[PDB]
Amino acid sequence: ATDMALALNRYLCTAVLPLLTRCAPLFAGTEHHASLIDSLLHTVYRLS
Repeated sequence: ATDMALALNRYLCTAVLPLLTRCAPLFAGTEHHASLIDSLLHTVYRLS
């Protein structure tokens, strides 16, 4: 309920997620940071 959380969500969904959607094809090979990309997916699904 904090407006800090609201502003953070606004920033993420305005800048970061569109940026990662436009740079999605570069996500082809991540076998060397598989743990990192798994953490990304887990955090994104938690936000969802």
